[PDB]
Amino acid sequence: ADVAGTSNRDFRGREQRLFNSEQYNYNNSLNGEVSVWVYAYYSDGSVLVINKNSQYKVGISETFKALKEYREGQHNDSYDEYEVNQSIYYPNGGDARKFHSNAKPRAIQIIFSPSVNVRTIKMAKGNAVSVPDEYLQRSHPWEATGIKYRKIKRDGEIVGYSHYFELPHEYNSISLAVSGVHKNPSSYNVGGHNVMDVFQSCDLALRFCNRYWAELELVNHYISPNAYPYLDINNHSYGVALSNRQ
Amino acid sequence: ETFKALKEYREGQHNDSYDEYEVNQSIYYPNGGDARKFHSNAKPRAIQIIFSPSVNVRTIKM
Amino acid sequence: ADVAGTSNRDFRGREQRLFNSEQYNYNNSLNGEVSVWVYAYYSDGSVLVINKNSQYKVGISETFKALKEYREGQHNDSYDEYEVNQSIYYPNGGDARKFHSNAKPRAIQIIFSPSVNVRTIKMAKGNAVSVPDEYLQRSHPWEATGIKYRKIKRDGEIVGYSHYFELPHEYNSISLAVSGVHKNPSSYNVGGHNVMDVFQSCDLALRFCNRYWAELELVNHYISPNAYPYLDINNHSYGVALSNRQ
Amino acid sequence: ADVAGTSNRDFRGREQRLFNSEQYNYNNSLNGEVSVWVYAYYSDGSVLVINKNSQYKVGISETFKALKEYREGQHNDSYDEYEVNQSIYYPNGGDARKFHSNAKPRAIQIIFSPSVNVRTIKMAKGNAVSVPDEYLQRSHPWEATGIKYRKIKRDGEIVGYSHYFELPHEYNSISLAVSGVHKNPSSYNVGGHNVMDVFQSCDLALRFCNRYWAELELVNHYISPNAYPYLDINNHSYGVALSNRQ
Ligand SMILES: Nc1ncnc2c1ncn2[C@@H]1O[C@H](COP(=O)(O)OP(=O)(O)OP(=O)(O)O)[C@@H](O)[C@H]1O
Ligand SMILES: Nc1ncnc2c1ncn2[C@@H]1O[C@H](COP(=O)(O)OP(=O)(O)OP(=O)(O)O)[C@@H](O)[C@H]1O
Ligand SMILES: Nc1ncnc2c1ncn2[C@@H]1O[C@H](COP(=O)(O)OP(=O)(O)OP(=O)(O)O)[C@@H](O)[C@H]1O
Ligand SMILES: Nc1ccn([C@@H]2O[C@H](COP(=O)(O)OP(=O)(O)OP(=O)(O)O)[C@@H](O)[C@H]2O)c(=O)n1
Ligand SMILES: Nc1ccn([C@@H]2O[C@H](COP(=O)(O)OP(=O)(O)OP(=O)(O)O)[C@@H](O)[C@H]2O)c(=O)n1
Ligand SMILES: Nc1ccn([C@@H]2O[C@H](COP(=O)(O)OP(=O)(O)OP(=O)(O)O)[C@@H](O)[C@H]2O)c(=O)n1
Ligand SMILES: Nc1ccn([C@@H]2O[C@H](COP(=O)(O)OP(=O)(O)OP(=O)(O)O)[C@@H](O)[C@H]2O)c(=O)n1
Ligand SMILES: [Cl-]
Ligand SMILES: [Cl-]
Ligand SMILES: [Cl-]
Ligand SMILES: [Mg+2]
Ligand SMILES: [Mg+2]
Ligand SMILES: [Mg+2]
Ligand SMILES: [Mg+2]
Ligand SMILES: [Mg+2]
Ligand SMILES: [Mg+2]
Ligand SMILES: [Mg+2]
Ligand SMILES: [Mg+2]
Repeated sequence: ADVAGTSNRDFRGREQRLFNSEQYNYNNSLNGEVSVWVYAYYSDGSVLVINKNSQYKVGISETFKALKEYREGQHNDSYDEYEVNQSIYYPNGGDARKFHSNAKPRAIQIIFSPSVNVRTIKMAKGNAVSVPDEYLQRSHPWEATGIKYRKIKRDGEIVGYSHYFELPHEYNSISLAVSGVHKNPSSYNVGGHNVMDVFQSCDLALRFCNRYWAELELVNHYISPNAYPYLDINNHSYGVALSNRQ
Repeated sequence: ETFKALKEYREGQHNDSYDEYEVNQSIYYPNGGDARKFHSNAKPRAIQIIFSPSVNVRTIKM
Repeated sequence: ADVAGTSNRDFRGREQRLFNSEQYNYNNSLNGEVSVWVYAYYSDGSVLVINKNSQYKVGISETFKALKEYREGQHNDSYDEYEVNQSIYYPNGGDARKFHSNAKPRAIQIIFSPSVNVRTIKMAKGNAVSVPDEYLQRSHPWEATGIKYRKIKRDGEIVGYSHYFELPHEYNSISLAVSGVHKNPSSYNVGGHNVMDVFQSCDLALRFCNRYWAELELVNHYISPNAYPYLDINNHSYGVALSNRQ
Repeated sequence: ADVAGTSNRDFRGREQRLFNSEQYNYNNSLNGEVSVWVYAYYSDGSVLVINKNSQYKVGISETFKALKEYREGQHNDSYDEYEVNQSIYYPNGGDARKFHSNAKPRAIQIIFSPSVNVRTIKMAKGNAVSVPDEYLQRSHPWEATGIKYRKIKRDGEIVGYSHYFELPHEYNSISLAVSGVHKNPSSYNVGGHNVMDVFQSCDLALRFCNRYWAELELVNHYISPNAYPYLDINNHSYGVALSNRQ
């Protein structure tokens, strides 16, 4: 046979490049996943991740309470934290024994897979009682924030999209939903002849949630093993470039 | 359902709740937790999915 | 001196082979140990080991309750498990809040040292109230199960003997005793002139019991450090061949 | 065929009588069990049973502490009961918060199977520090109390033997061992050529222990299901007559 790495008959090399290219393009076909992650960062360095993976479109919706840190199998000041929530929902409405709950998120990062169409991203960032914009009567139910998403890049390929916002102020008390639609450059509407498949996709979407102890542990044990995209506090991008690559 | 939500939960009894968080860390990534057991007895041993006779079987997806 | 590994005057080599041969043969003399182990395997992957080491003869006897998993320093559903035992002892005799206790053994492995005579092995595998065969009136107090023991082998030498039985069914609820006699190819009865020494051996026998978390941990921290024989779930034999070996 | 119950060719009837006769006689052969039970009765009506079943000979030996009531999975005044034991072991040696522990047995019943030879029964009823008769120097290590055993009888057959003694006085604080030898009307000594089998029987003996809540529950769920002999507080005998019976 020909010698490796010297000719156009390195079929092991051609198959490796096609296997990676096929994964990148399959993910972008309408048979592929679109995924979203919400990372809620806590002052003790831990991070809650919520991920949803589904075909056609995907989203996550959480209450203010559900985004608060919860330490499985440890104490969580559970009664005082009910009194915190009462004061968050209406000023001076509770009798908590703390000024700031350390279970409140300090920041949110939203990440989408590179199979999303960024112009379809929508976010409902509500106040603590789940109203998008002060009163329901004047609220548009979402904002289209795609322009704010940064490209997470590795070896020049877009491996995902990130929108990150800090919640550093005492009044940064939110509920949150976010949604994106899978790329569809064709003129076949996936909600036309395929409408009931999109309805089944709402049932088939897989969810994951877990609290990791540190961004390092998230990087090492959650992002990297699964070939997910990420952007850490130091603005370093993580992910795997696949199109036309070995 | 998530992997966690399918695990056994005994309402009103002990559930090894802290050790079971450490189990989940090791399930999510090998050697990622510090649990005090090799196999959680809260893991399902089997799943049965049943549909009513009004389903069309050719539309089932998992 | 002669060069190592080239002549009949490698006395360091001859002494190493005699030191190993002397250990194998000492164990088989009447001055040597005979040992037995009962491994009770639990569904959480942990394993209770009971070992007895004694001269002349050796055995272990445990109740149904004593073979159930007990996690030192953790919760054990201790009250519900009393109600489980009542229902095991007589159908519908307890008020437990579970159908199957995960503290019941899923399997037993009995291992003897290679100094046992296999034709002397006896086992009393009782029901949960410690009756060998349904009712005491028709029970022979043991079965001689030596024919079932497999040879655990390493480098062609018998390093021990194994009888393994699963308890996979809900009705597999046992009490257990097992006994073997040390090899004695001579016509000197150890219970003749030496009878009171055999009585002292009943007091001198050393016992060990402990629950390990996994078969891996048993292999690494219990079987291997002590040069004990074992057979794991994959039918791999562990032990150290010594007769005529360096 | 002949009609049932009218001729000497009712072979189903002859086989039923032989099956029962064979059980009674097998139990009395040297291949059969000999069994002993110690029942310790508590003031709350519960009963601890300890049973041992073995070939050739059988016994039970317990400390004063081990005979005290223990409620699995409930509170047992465990610290105060250590202080009780100190005062039982030497007058005024503890600092308990009670005059009489309700965990002390109020009575003991010893029962042997009908395969025991009553003239071989021995009992060591010690004081609370495990001395048979005041000081070790003047103690014979047992008393042969066979003459005191009553025959438990059903349909005129001896189904077992009972010795019962109350412990109603505050000074009735005991340790206890008891032992009997299986019948052997032959001149073959089971400790002669068969000595090492008797040594293995010491390992093969099966033990059971459990606390039942009431004599009724003992009768219904422990004695009767297993065809064991018993004598209740009302002097009623329980057991199954088998010799020459259908
Ligand atoms: N020294 C170089 N000269 C020319 N091209 C390079 C060099 N190093 C890498 N490249 C190529 O340039 C393209 C961009 O890769 P690069 O590593 O700059 O992007 P990235 O990893 O997305 O961003 P960065 O490395 O800046 O965080 C890829 O095709 C890569 O193979
Ligand atoms: N390739 C070989 N040819 C001939 N003899 C060998 C070879 N490999 C090992 N032996 C010898 O064969 C005997 C059996 O050793 P072997 O390793 O087969 O037994 P084991 O470890 O009991 O069983 P196994 O290895 O099959 O689990 C020993 O004397 C060993 O030194
Ligand atoms: N009315 C009777 N007349 C003659 N023999 C009888 C009668 N009733 C029972 N028997 C027989 O008498 C023998 C003794 O049985 P019996 O029921 O008196 O003994 P038990 O049950 O040991 O004692 P008890 O019934 O007094 O507690 C048995 O052979 C039995 O079949
Ligand atoms: N505003 C607050 C906070 C706490 N407590 C009291 O202090 C006890 C413990 O507080 P809790 O907030 O429940 O914390 P932990 O028990 O430490 O944590 P968890 O309940 O999460 O296990 C409570 O039962 C409640 O009596 C209270 O009165 N008022
Ligand atoms: N890997 C594990 C498991 C348990 N524990 C400790 O042991 C205590 C009890 O364990 P937990 O798993 O919480 O079990 P339970 O309290 O018995 O059950 P639950 O919490 O479900 O009521 C915990 O508080 C924690 O201190 C631990 O350090 N590490
Ligand atoms: N059939 C059962 C099981 C448990 N419980 C009750 O629930 C409490 C806790 O159950 P237990 O079985 O003792 O379990 P743990 O306390 O979790 O474990 P351990 O006692 O082994 O520390 C008990 O005190 C008893 O009140 C009960 O009524 N009935
Ligand atoms: N002479 C006694 C008896 C009890 N106590 C104290 O009271 C507490 C409870 O008593 P204990 O005898 O341990 O009873 P329980 O806790 O009710 O039962 P258990 O320990 O059997 O669960 C103990 O921790 C010990 O502080 C004591 O000082 N002196
Ligand atoms: Cl497509
Ligand atoms: Cl010898
Ligand atoms: Cl016989
Ligand atoms: Mg806990
Ligand atoms: Mg609390
Ligand atoms: Mg780069
Ligand atoms: Mg080999
Ligand atoms: Mg002799
Ligand atoms: Mg308890
Ligand atoms: Mg206590
Ligand atoms: Mg009668």
